[PDB]
Amino acid sequence: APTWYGEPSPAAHWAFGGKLVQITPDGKGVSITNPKISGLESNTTLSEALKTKDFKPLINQRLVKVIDDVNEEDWNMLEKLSMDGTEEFLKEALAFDQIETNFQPEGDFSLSGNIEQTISKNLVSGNIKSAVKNSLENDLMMEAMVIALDSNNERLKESVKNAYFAKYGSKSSLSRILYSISKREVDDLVENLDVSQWKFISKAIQNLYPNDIAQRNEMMIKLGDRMKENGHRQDSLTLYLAAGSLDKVASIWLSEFPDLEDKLKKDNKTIYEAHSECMTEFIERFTVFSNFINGINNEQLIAKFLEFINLTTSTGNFELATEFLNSLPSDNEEVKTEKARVLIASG
Amino acid sequence: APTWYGEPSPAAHWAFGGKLVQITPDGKGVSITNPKISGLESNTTLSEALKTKDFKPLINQRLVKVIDDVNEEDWNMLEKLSMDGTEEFLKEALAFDETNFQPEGDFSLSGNIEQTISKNLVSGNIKSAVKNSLENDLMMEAMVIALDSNNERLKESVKNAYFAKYGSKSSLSRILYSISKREVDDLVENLDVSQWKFISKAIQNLYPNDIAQRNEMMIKLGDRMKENGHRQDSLTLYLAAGSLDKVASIWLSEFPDLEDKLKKDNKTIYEAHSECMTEFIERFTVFSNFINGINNEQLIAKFLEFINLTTSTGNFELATEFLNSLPSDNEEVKTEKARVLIASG
Amino acid sequence: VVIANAHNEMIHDAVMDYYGKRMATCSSDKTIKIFEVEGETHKLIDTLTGHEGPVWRVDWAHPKFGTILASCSYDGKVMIWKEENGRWSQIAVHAVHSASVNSVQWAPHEYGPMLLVASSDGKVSVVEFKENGTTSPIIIDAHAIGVNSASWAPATIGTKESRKFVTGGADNLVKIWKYNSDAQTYVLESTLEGHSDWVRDVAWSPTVLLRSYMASVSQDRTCIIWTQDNEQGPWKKTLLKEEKFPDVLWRASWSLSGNVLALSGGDNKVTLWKENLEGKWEPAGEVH
Amino acid sequence: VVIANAHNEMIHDAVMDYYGKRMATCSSDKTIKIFEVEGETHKLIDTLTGHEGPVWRVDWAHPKFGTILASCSYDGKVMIWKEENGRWSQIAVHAVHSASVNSVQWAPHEYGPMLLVASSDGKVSVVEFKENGTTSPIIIDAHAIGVNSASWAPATSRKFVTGGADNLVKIWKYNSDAQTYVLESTLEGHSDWVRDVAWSPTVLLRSYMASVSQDRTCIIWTQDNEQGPWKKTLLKEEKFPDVLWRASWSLSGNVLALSGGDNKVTLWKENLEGKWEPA
Repeated sequence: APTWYGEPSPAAHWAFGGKLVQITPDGKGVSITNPKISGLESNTTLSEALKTKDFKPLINQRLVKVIDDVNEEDWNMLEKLSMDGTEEFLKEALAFDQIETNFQPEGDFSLSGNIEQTISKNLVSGNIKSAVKNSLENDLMMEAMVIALDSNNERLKESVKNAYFAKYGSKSSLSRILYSISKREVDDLVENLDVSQWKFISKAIQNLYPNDIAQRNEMMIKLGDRMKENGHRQDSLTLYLAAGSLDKVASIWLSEFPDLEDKLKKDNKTIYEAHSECMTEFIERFTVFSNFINGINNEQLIAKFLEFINLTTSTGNFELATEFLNSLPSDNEEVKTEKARVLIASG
Repeated sequence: APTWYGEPSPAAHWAFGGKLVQITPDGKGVSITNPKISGLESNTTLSEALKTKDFKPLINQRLVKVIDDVNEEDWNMLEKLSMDGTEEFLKEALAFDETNFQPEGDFSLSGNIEQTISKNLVSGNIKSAVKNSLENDLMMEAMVIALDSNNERLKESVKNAYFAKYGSKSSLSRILYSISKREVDDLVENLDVSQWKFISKAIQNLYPNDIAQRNEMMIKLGDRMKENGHRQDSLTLYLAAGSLDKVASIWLSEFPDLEDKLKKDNKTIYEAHSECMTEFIERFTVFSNFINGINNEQLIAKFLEFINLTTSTGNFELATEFLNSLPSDNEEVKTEKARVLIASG
Repeated sequence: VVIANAHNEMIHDAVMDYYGKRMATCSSDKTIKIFEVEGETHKLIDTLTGHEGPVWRVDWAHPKFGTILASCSYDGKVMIWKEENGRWSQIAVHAVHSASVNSVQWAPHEYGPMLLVASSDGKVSVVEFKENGTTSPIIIDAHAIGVNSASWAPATIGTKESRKFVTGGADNLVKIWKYNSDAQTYVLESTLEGHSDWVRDVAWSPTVLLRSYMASVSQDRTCIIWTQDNEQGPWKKTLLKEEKFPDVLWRASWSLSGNVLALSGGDNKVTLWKENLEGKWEPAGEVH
Repeated sequence: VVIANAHNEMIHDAVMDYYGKRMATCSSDKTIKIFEVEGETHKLIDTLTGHEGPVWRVDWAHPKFGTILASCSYDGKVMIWKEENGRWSQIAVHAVHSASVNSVQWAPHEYGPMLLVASSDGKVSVVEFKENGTTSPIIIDAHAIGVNSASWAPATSRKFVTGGADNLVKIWKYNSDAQTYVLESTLEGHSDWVRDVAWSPTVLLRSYMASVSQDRTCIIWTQDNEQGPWKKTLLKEEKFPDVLWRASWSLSGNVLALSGGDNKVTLWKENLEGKWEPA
């Protein structure tokens, strides 16, 4: 018959860290275990990777049962990067795929036209300055050049160059490129040269700022932003990598998270399964890449690390949870509260 | 009645210096005088200007009573040359009468040529950039790149490439070629004579610290002028090359004709000879007085001739004057020196 | 890990603290024993005395209020204990019930230190602590025959009207209460029928995702999982499994994450369950 | 400039040297006086003695041989004088003619020290002095009645003109196959004795000679070239007041100095027309 009170019962309760508490069969003791939840395993490969700093196993594991094609492209990237190394990866990803002289003055000749005459005057009259002018106001550019190309003056020797750019710049791509080089700038190339010739832009950026990593990285990032905005996703990560901009890459990967989490959902996964697999793959991908760059301030990124933390502590692995918590700003009372809980829990 | 001997008579004889010796009506006296030979007067002006060295009057006289048109030019050249002076003369006679660019919109490296050169540039390979340009009709670029380095050989391999295919399709190009490689021989010898004042500036310009060469070319040019109808200008060039020899030679060839124009002007063989020989000598005197100046046979010979017309006037002082100017190595000059000396002393 | 012979009489509840490091146990011997559990090691800290009859349940207050524990017992009282410098002492007592008190649960922390209390007298009482120390309680008639359990809903994600909690009684009903400003108390939101015998426990899932989940467990040997998608909408009844369990079910408990349920029955067994795509429930770890 | 009373017996010749500074005179007194002229003064330097008859003429030799003077006289002899070391001494004597010697003239120096002589014996003698001193002259019969004058043609082929009492003027040229001067041209134009003949020194194309006569006329003989004949041109259309005795050409300008009996001296020059007029 039913009774109001005192019946035996396991009175089980879940506790922090993935612990299950219950009263023992005899009913006078207590049991505290860490139950097996199918699909809920402790991430030992990441713990290993993070400690050894060897991501080969982790990279390979992901490389096997990878999801969409873009994600495959990403992991493959990390595979190579992990092999050749950050420097070698960049060198290979940015890499590319006398004459006739005999003039003999012959016969008689004469100066015809007020032009060919006044200039000749200017010359012998030892007045190279005006000679250049008259050559230019007239359409005798090679003449002006050959002359200035024989003087050691600069202001003049460059008045000719500006004249050249002034009328040919817009009529020739080579001319337009020479311009930036002559003016020692790349702004025009980074912003307007065909995104297909990006490796040229890059190399240009490199050869103009060899002693200025800040300017170089800024340009390299400008070019990267552009590549991305033009559908060249993979080449944008390469430029970003070369500039040590983990933020840019992080943002790209964050914006793509929702869609990724949706493809897993369609793969007949529950909300939990989808969220969990998506998050883990995102964090592993980030951690690995974060290892080969030169860098957590992003607002959304912190919230996800905090989501990864909870999925981690529920596997009981307070060691991994601690690792990630320490990489977050202690100025965040969320991160602050979390650290404390884990600390006390594992300590 | 007629008699064989002892008859009275002046028994005149001419004696050196234009002297007339005769016997007086008394038969016992001798008389030495200098007859007034109309048309034959002593040349004072020349003697006074040869001392005071102010040919203002002498120049003026000839100018006033000048013969043909050409001769008139010569004297005027000396009339002004007298006032303004040599240096100022040659001056007046050898003188004459968009940046920016803002890049806009998208663009791209189209073609293998551009791309190749572009890559060379960035790869800091300026040297090869020029090669790839020239091996294509991209010379303006080859030059612009080359106008951006220091490397001479490269900064020059371009010029040579320019002249290689342009100096023959443009006179200005051919002129630059000569100014570049520091030379004039091409101009001085093949540039149209009509542009001589330019070929002259090109010599003063390329040889400012080497007068020996300057005058060679200058003289080389002067001949080309004379032998192409530009007589009046060829003398100018000579006058600046300090080659009194060239001016002389020209004038000694023009001697014949200038003497015949006088003969037709109703003048005897002697009046023309004397007259011509005079105007010539004076002209040569005044001119030689302004140039940087005798080893010419004909010139000497004709100088000797004027001496004789001179002594016949009694002016031994002028005769000696010109005598000295002649080479003391010439015996005829030697003998005449002795004679005029004893005749005057 | 095991802690043998914690008590001599039967133990009725064992709850770890916010850190899963400290643990409290209550028994028919009328005491509460506090233990500190490390790895596979533990240490009895103290024994709490005061109750006059079996102690049914205990709960831990959030750490930000200090180290505090609440207990309820057959004697009809709720007692509050505190640890100040390795030593424990009764710091308060709540006794407004004319019968046994079956459950006590600290409210979500945002609400301050609040206590939800269920008694066999048929009433539920909500208790907070004044500045001075004493307590001012809210009392409501919630079920005929008796109340056996009351669990708090998660804090909405500081408005008081959004506070809800679920009760379960010996009248077979599961009820939902919401605080109402005007009434100055908790009022009936819904009545959930679906059990044929006494509801022994109710637990609201803390899960933070669209649907809300609650579990009722009964003497009729069933576990119902209630779900709601709309704030004011109806709750859907979903049997944990189509057939009755071998014996009575006494408690249900949700995991902090994953939304995994842990059931406790009369055959002294504990089953774990999770929800699949078909929106149904299945074992969460190697069935037995 | 005058030198009155240079001699006491009528003077017959007064000739200056290659410098026109020194001068010689001669006359009936049979002597030759040497003078020096300057501004308007003079100073006798010597008086040459030797001739046995009145002295007719004298001629100065070229300086490249020394200071020398030649004289000839009615005595039929030619005497050479020389001023060596400051004093005059008769270095040689020429006398092959049998009548008065009326002219003696030094050849063009290019010929060397030669002397041209003419005598009333009708003969002409050419004298060059041997290396030792003696003289081996050339004698040629030149005119009937007598030869009054003889002058040399300018140096180029060597020629000289004579004038005689037969009224003829004659040109002579030296011939090898003859070893003497032979008659080249006989010019007729005077109707009485020819007193003097003078070949102009002018170097111009045309040759000029002047002959003077007892007939009171002067003829200028000209020859355009080797192919042209000697053309006769009267100095003036009308006869002169008295006998003409001498003719002399200037060294330049081809100006002629005519000496008349009326003791008058007229100077002449050629004009565009080829005719003569007062110079």
